[PDB]
Amino acid sequence: METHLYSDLAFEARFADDEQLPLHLVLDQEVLSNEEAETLRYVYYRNVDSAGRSTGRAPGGDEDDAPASDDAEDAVGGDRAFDRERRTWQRACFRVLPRPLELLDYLRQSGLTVTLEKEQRVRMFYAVFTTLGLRCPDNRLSGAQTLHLRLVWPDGSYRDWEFLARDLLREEMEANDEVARTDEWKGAGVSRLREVWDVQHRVRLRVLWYVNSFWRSRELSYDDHEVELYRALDAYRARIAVEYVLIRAVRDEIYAVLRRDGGALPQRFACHVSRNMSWRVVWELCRHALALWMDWADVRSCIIKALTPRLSRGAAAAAQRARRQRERSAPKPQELLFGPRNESGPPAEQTWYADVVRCVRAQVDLGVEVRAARCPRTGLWIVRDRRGRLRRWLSQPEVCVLYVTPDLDFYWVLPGGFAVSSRVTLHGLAQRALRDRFQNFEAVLARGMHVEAGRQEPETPRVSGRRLPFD
Amino acid sequence: ANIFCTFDHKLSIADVGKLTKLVAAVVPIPQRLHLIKHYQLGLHQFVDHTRGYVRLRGLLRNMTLTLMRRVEGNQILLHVPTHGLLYTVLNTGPVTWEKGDALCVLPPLFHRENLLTLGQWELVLPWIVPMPLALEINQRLLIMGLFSLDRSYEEVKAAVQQLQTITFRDATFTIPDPVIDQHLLIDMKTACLSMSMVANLASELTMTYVRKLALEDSSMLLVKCQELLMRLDRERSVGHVSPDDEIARLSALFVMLRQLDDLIREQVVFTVCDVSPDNKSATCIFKG
Amino acid sequence: MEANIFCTFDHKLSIADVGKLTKLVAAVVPIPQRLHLIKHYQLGLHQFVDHTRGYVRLRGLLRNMTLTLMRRVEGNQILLHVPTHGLLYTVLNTGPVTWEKGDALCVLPPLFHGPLARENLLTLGQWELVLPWIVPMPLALEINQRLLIMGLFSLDRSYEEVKAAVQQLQTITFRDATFTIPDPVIDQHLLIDMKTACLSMSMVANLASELTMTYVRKLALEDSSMLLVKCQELLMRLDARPQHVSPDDEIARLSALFVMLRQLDDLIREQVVFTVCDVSPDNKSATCIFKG
Amino acid sequence: TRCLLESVYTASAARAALQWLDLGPHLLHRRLETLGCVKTVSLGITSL
Amino acid sequence: FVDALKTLCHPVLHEPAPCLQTFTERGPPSEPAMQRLLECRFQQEPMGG
Amino acid sequence: HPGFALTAVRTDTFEVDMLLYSGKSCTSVIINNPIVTKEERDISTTYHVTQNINTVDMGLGYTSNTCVAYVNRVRTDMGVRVQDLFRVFPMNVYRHDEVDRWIRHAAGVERPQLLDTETISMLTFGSMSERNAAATVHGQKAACELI
Amino acid sequence: FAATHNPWASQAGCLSDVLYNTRHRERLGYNSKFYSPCAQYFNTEEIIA
Amino acid sequence: LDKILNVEAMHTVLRALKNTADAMERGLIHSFLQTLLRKAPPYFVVQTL
Amino acid sequence: MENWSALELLPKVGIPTDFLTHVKTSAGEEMFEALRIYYGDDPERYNIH
Repeated sequence: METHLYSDLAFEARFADDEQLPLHLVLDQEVLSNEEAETLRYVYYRNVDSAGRSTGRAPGGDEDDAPASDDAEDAVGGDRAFDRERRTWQRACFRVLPRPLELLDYLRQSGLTVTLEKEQRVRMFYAVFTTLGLRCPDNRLSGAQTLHLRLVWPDGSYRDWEFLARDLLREEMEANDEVARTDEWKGAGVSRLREVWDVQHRVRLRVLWYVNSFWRSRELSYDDHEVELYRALDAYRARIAVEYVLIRAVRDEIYAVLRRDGGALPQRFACHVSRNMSWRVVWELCRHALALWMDWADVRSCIIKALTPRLSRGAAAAAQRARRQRERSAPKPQELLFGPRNESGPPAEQTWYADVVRCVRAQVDLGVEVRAARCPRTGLWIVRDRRGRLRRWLSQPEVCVLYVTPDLDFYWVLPGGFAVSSRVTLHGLAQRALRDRFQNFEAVLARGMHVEAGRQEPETPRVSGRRLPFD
Repeated sequence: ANIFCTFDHKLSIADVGKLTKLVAAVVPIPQRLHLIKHYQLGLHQFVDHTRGYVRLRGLLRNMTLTLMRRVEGNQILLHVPTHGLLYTVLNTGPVTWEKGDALCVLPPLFHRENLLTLGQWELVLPWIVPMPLALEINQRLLIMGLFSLDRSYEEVKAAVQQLQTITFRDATFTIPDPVIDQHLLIDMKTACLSMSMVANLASELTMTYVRKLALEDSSMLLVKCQELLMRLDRERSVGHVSPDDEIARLSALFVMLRQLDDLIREQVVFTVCDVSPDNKSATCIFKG
Repeated sequence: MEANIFCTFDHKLSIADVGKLTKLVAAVVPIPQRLHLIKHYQLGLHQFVDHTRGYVRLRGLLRNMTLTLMRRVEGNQILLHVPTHGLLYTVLNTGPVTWEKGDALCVLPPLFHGPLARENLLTLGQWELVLPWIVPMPLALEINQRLLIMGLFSLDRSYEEVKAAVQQLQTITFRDATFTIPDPVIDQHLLIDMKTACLSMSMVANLASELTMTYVRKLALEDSSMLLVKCQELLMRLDARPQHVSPDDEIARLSALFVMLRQLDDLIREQVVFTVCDVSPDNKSATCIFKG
Repeated sequence: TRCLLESVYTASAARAALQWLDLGPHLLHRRLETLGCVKTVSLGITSL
Repeated sequence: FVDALKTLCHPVLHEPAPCLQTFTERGPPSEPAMQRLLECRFQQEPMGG
Repeated sequence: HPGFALTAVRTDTFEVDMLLYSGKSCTSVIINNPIVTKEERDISTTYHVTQNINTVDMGLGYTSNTCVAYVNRVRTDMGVRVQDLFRVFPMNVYRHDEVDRWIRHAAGVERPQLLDTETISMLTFGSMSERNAAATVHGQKAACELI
Repeated sequence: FAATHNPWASQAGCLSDVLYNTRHRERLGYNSKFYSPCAQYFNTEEIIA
Repeated sequence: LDKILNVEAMHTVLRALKNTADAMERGLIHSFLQTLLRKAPPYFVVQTL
Repeated sequence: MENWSALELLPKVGIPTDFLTHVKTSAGEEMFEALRIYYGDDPERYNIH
């Protein structure tokens, strides 16, 4: 309850500078699980307009509108593009109520008065109360605007939903001694409770409306044109298409390399092979596997998980250091004798991600981590299980694999270790599209974490529904 | 625990007779020695014409406080009391003590019958005053210091004349004005600017830190603090910053309030529970 | 009271143990519980030392402990003595901090000093005699202030923004020595301290007079000096006859403002435990008045 | 262990020994003759 | 001077690579008076117009 | 040439050996038998012994006289470095900030960088602001005062 | 009490510092056997020690 | 051993007494010499007179 | 680490001691390999164990 009140006052004190109106939300088991509710660290929200443009960026356009680079030296913009993305998200206050409750009884047991149009109870295993701001860029609010909600957890993992302002305001705008603001806020109470879905109808959350909000006083205008909603839908379409266009880029690359080579696949992975085998049925199984990979590829494909560490801020500088290191001049005798010893080069083992596609019972594994190293005798690759065990799927006739190396080289491997090899091309995606869709979250400091970086943080914060809360 | 004081100057019948009237009074000395010279006796060594009351109040804090307990000859014997034991002390300040008062030491403001002068040097002893009178004298001096830039107006002249006058049980006296020749002494000036600077820095920084801490736990106290800030800004409405500069503002706030610790705090030195009828002397329990 | 405390050792002490434990006579060692008989594990700070939890946690445990002065060691017994208020004792500074005469001394957990050796003492098994630092008040409230400012500044900042500022804040220079504050985590206790700071600052901003607010602007119109230049510069990037003249309003507001300022000061000021008046010219011991 | 040994042997003589080893084409054994085992040392800039 | 040539015309005096290396190792001064010395930007531009 | 001249004033210190002459019985020395006081402590006891000495000057005229016999070093450098007035008067500024900063940069004098407790104590009360040089081969800085 | 009388000899990494300081001489390929008069003044690390 | 420590304590008391007496004697010499210097005008003044 | 307490308890040979400079000067400027300086009376010599 107090988070809504404080956030209302906070958005009022900031309204002239920001023009963000305070939207009060409640989340339950329809949007997040109990562990995610108890261990939630941050909530972040983003405003994008009827043209797909975030309100943290330049109002007319950005240098991120140019296509990506494919260079590790550039890393799709480097630190500046990362900073332009981080500036686009804004942080929201939130409180978790981790034990089962019924919402209206909770509000009445607090100071509030509730006078809903129909007294329908809603019951919820846990509740997260948070306030997001949707930006009326003037005293005018459009229905084609969408708002993004981000929930983040201590390991840095995040979950994004997005819903457009028309869903939120479908009803609310379509109808449009001395006292303390706290007492009249409680006395005036709540009279609305509306259920809103995100655009893709994945998650439901409830919006809570108060009659004491400064929202009521402003008498600003709202509108939804058809063409604006059409353009907003097109921008949304471009948003969600970003991983699938990369998947199709890899698919077209595989077919293009296969046409270029003439179907001759050289061995790149170690596996003892026999001549006296029906290699043609292996080619047929390769066809079925390459169809099935397109059937089941997803956002959690190896290609997205390979590009994601490239978008991190350190990536460009580290790539330039590596470029300098590999092309360093051979040391003179003086340096070897008197000077410092040379930097150790890249470790013999690399970390990769793979998509393992088995045909016999159609199944595709996507976010698979493997360790790769070249065996000394022949420079082929040995792919090992991240517990150090040799991966056996090279020996199974009914499985093909697509690996993507950390430098965005991809292999597509058949039984026997004969592979198609090429590079993932990012040029079909604007730098902003990739960069905003897949940039990793970087944490701001909070309760229970070291001021110094790199420290082993102590017991992570939690709000417990199973235990009597400590103070 | 006796400290010997010797006079580098020719004593006389009237000097020793004047000094023997003080045979229980509180005399502060700069640091603990076994044999000191009379120059270190009293507050005279610290007096100058540029710093004044606040500087003395700071200096008097970390002197060692002592009771006079004999004059054997050309030498004076001083006894340094220990915490908790009961001692006989002379009242020579501007007021009278009742049973159970908490007594404070202030630099003196009035000064004839006491004054032992020899060779441009004279024995100057602090005021032993009950705690409420010390607090009120202090606040009155500070407010007179803040009125120091607008003495051009007749109402402020009257207000300073009202601040100068203090009445306390069966006594009445005027606190001297910290403004001499239209100008405020250096230490009172820096005390006043420290108070004003801490006020301004608080008013500038509080909103940002309220937001930052409310992002962690939005307790009701933070709600009321934010409401109070918004009200303050409405009152001001009648008419981004770098990390280095934020750290500079925070550090400046804290170093400015370190300047005030002498003024804001007030040590109790003696607790009085036995009084002579004369009100000339009382026996007190020592706090140190 | 329990004027004397017997500390019994379970490990048999070698010749070297008894020697080095004898040299430590008059050192200030804390006990958690104030009991007549204790075991050697309870002696010192080693029971609590834990570098994953922060410096503020160990500070909170230490400020609540009972402090004693070491006396003659005998066979497996160490004989700790509790000082009493107002009396005069000889105290030992195992810390690297310098003491000048007249200093007021506080107790704090040890800091990181350059050489990194730090002289581990009495490593019996895997217990160790971790003594606190007896620090004079200026350095004590300097470390408390810097620690609070790190907590207050670095909230909601990322590590990239934080890094250089907190590197600069961790190092303290005091009397030509250089120390570093070990583990400044954002604790629950530190957040309580920050909340008290915010409330006290709100009350300062609200209840300050107009005189207390506007003195600096008027002095800047009147006067010019380096001090005033610095004060103005602190206000710069955010940067008349009184309409009310009320000595009673001024007195009310000022007597309240001093209260809020004392609240804000207690976040920085520690409890004085010793006051020195005699320092050995080798700075290895002092004569002190015990305070509490 | 190799990092430990390299941290110990940080003089011109030892690094020169390693360079003289790796520089030629011969194998190690066509390049090394085994003397006995050692038991006495007197220390000096030229040691015995 | 012609006697000095055994020293003067040796390469080590004419290559500045160690001098520039140690000049970069130290970094620029942080002193406020030296800071005005670091303030200077050179930009290559096309010569057409 | 600016148009005015300087008279510089410098003080140099010398380490010296004195010669004192005195006449027989030129002064009387009355001394008492020493008294002792005891100062108790937990692990030590301190005894303070003091003796009164009072002297009478027995001659009429001066009965004793001192010579400055031998000098055996000069403590100061006898140099030509002038006294930094900005260190003597640390509070004065120019009323215009631009010219103040420009003047201080031209003369080569450091402005305080932050408003610490020690900066305020220096500005208001004074301190040993002029830090020791790293090396000193000529002993002490005999500053030259200009009129 | 001047900063220097030879800027090319008294600074870190100036010409004569890289020439005559033994730590810079061995990053160059110097022959150690030849005695150098400048070495005592320019081996600043020996001086510090 | 108790006898040895008793002798050691008597002897440190004796050394302290002798050292303090000798300190007072040297102090009397020092005080007298300082007294004379306050009353001892230079050569040029006394030869003038 | 030397056993200074035995040195204090054991009998000694009384010698005319000659340092060119002040004792505190030759101690403070590190003329001696091993030192122990203490002020007042140090009880360490009394606890025989």
